[PDB]
Amino acid sequence: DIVMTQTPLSLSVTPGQPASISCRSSRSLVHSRGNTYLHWYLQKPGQSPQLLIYKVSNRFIGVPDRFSGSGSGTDFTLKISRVEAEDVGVYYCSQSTHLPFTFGQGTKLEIKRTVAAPSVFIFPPSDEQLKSGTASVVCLLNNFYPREAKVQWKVDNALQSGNSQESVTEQDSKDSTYSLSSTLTLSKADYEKHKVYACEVTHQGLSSPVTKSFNRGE
Amino acid sequence: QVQLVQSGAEVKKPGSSVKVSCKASGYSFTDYHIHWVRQAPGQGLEWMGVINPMYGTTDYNQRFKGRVTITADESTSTAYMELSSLRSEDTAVYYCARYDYFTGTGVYWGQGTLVTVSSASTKGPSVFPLAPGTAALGCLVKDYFPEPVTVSWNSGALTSGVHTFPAVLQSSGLYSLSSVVTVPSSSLGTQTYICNVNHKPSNTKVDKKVEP
Repeated sequence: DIVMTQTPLSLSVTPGQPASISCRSSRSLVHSRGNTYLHWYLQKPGQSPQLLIYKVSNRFIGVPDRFSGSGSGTDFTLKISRVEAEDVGVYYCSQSTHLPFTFGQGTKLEIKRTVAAPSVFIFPPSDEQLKSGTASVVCLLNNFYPREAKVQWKVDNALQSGNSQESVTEQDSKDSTYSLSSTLTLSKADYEKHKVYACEVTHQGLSSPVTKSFNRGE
Repeated sequence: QVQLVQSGAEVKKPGSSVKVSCKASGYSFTDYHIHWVRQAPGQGLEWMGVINPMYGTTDYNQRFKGRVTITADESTSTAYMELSSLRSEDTAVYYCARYDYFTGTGVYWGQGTLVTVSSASTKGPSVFPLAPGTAALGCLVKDYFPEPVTVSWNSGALTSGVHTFPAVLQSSGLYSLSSVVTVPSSSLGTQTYICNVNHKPSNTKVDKKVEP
């Protein structure tokens, strides 16, 4: 089966700058005269793959001139001139010359925007959830760049460990930032033993760590 | 418009068989070939096979060793993919794609179907509000199995500033996720901020009001 070697596997790009992804096949993708079945797809997070380029250099409906494909035989290249926020996603190269049809491992395109400090929000557990015998305290870090950030849970000024889980969204297609959530889970009993629940956020975009807190009962 | 709509996500016991459907519309069904391509979580695209609905003729990826069966029904304009003897390695999003000879490739794709190969029972999620110039509010969607859960804001209307976080697997073996929405303070009293949660494998549909 034809191995499709894509390079680089990841790439960080400044808005307005060009990008280039290369595909190399184990065997020739020439089918017949004027026919090379090598295509490029962009897959934006949680979406289906969308065709950008087919048959080496043909642009699909609505695909701008910024996206151009080239190559021949076993070596091909996708090029984006003037990389935009909307170009974030995973790029795949496809061959449909020989069965089984094969794809490249993919190339993650990340935008390198300006430093953006997170907007911090803390949420106490709902009375409805507390009735179940568990308490989830949520700390939200909204629209920040870069991805790197440290979230510390403090309960009555005591530093927590091993009782929280984080989740981070993929890069946003419009502002090129990330969002992160941290969930502190405690039993209803343990939750009721304390007054102040605080979330401490360390990030490149903040001069000094930012803390958001609440007093349980209010 | 050309549309491929696939069947809902589902958990299937290891060793069992799953059948995924793909409903094609906006073109003449027998004129185009339908392919099946799968994507294991965080992994790449793997081609499984093809059917020519004009003749019912097939071609499959050898690596599957007869586990794949692709069929089509012209009366309903529906292609199906059956994968037998389900391995934990078959946990993937299954896609159907319409191929044509002008591009030589898959142009129109279905939304995908996540098939989870596990022994664990289906669990519906509990939904809790994350109650609050610029303000933030959300929905905690906890203890469900399998993936996925979809979340919409204000009965499917709002999408701007809506971050639905990837789910996290808990120590309990149950998933949890949150959906947040960065709205203004003034609007908190005006619009009733509805969080619409849907977990298709358990037919749960929850609309929890987020009020301060």
